[PDB]
Amino acid sequence: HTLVWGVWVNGVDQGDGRNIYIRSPPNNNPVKNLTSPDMTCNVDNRVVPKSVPVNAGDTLTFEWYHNTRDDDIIASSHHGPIAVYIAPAASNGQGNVWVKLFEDAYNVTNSTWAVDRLITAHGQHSVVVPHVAPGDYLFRAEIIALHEADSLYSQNPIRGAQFYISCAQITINSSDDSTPLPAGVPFPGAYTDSTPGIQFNIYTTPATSYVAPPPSVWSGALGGSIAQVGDASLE
Ligand SMILES: *[C@@H]1O[C@H](CO)[C@@H](O)[C@H](O)[C@H]1NC(C)=O
Ligand SMILES: [Cl-]
Ligand SMILES: [Cl-]
Ligand SMILES: [Cl-]
Ligand SMILES: [Cl-]
Ligand SMILES: [Cu+2]
Repeated sequence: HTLVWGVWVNGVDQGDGRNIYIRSPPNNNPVKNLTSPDMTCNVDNRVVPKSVPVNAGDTLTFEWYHNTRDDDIIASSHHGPIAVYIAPAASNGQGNVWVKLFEDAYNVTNSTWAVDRLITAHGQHSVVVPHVAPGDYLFRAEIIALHEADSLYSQNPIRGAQFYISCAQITINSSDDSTPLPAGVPFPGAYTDSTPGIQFNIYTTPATSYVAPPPSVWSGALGGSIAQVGDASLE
């Protein structure tokens, strides 16, 4: 159970984005229905009045929270992967438009899930803004909590993988458009019951054998990380 408070750009807090530049849902409940339009940008997908200005090569940091800013972030039970996608705003996230900029599942060295490291990072994970065409974009941050993903939601609606999905309105101003955005996947549509990483047993299957849902990270992606960039507590 987690939500996006706002974003930082190059380590500078852009301020509370809820219902302003984040298409916030009313609460931190998960999405579970893989076929639902809610898979696109969660249960209240509508244009919000601001879009955060960034340039290609900027660090865009999502900041997540549980109940209040910089709290426990997400229950430590919620082991799973984190991904960030991008699509042009003109799409409203419809069609084969979502391009993957970031994937993190299990780190074998530290023996930690992406979610474990997100808590340690005070809810902060980042992507570097790619050299796409200047214009308006949606950045879709996705946390998958796997603590009930031994079942499929489609088969048993009180279990299944849990999706924490947040769409940020991002305006890319300065960019040479040297890596134009390639073809995307649909949400809903890319994740199905057979997709690797949707149905998984974190209790019996070694985390080392976990494979995150495709698609793969775009070669044009400029980097990203799960790591605190800024101290919320100093504001
Ligand atoms: C899953 O989503 C589809 C598409 O919106 C909907 O028709 C179906 O009824 C949903 N499942 C449940 C249990 O609500
Ligand atoms: Cl603020
Ligand atoms: Cl749902
Ligand atoms: Cl679908
Ligand atoms: Cl980064
Ligand atoms: Cu939860």
